[PDB]
Amino acid sequence: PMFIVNTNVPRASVPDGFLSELTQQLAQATGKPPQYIAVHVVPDQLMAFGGSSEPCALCSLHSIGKIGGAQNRSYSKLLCGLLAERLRISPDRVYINYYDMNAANVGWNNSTFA
Amino acid sequence: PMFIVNTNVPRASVPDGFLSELTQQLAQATGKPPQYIAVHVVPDQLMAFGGSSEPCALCSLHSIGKIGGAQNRSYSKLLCGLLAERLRISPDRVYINYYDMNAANVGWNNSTFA
Amino acid sequence: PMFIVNTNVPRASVPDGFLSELTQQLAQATGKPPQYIAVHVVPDQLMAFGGSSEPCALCSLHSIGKIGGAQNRSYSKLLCGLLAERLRISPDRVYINYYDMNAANVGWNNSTFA
Ligand SMILES: *C(=S)NCc1ccccc1
Ligand SMILES: *C(=S)NCc1ccccc1
Ligand SMILES: *C(=S)NCc1ccccc1
Repeated sequence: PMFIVNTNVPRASVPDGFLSELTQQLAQATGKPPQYIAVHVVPDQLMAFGGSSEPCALCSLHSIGKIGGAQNRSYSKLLCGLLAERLRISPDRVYINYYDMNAANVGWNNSTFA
Repeated sequence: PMFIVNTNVPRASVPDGFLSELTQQLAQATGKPPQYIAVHVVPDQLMAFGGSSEPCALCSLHSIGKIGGAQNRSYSKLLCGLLAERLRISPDRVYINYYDMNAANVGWNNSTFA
Repeated sequence: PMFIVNTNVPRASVPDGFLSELTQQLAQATGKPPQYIAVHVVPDQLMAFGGSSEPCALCSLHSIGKIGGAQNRSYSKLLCGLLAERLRISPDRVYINYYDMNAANVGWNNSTFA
């Protein structure tokens, strides 16, 4: 999996270790070794949620398979919890777009995963 | 809907009430309460359109349903309009990727909209 | 084609002419008129790949058709080579998401491409 967070929360409010924690928690959650996992956090965004400039986050999680009803509910609990715990972002001000990618549509190391 | 703008237009060139106007114009456009509308503007971007570095925008609109031929035509007229007027980007230098998301693939509030 | 690269490489390490080279090279590789090609580079990102903060990149390539098995392998080799040459990013620290967009779902010039 690769996971991207865009948030209006200031860089300084992103606690040390947060990328490793994302990397670790997603490894566990998806069942994939941590060497495959990309994580990307973008603070200080100019964004709004429901007209409010209170803290929020717009996210995406890409995965080849392992995408579905129950699984995505389980990810959302997990990631929202992390965003609430570490960045003080309320889960009802979080969106996470989930993408089930086909292996041939994901590039890596001069090729694709197909 | 959620709507993201990425652009090479300077930050000080984005009007103060732009997020709200995006929020409000989209809520009217899509019939969705504003409370659900997320907006996101990313200025000062290193980007080029047609080999050119004059102002441009790369955008996306994610929505659960409410995506398709006429609606997307209408959204583009609406959104290009706003980018034309407020950010003074020409419409033939704007891309807008539309995404019809399944409710099960959008995380919010420790679950999904499924 | 529109191509976006996010990377933890510092802005000063992005060489002069890189966007033009990407436009040019994407134009060559897709045969598509360069006037419609969009490129977008985002340096200094806070990101990790395999748990590591060594140079990496997360990218996307949107296109209306001309997305497929061999083509994507060809794009990956082209694009990873550029990122290796120009930004000194190892190709095994690069993800590229490929998207075959429907024309009805791509907004441009107050309309869509349908
Ligand atoms: C986890 S192993 N992610 C690999 C991946 C999947 C989909 C898109 C990009 C990267
Ligand atoms: C408008 S009600 N957008 C809600 C939404 C749709 C798709 C993805 C994130 C959020
Ligand atoms: C290359 S000609 N890209 C045009 C395009 C396709 C899909 C989405 C945005 C732009």
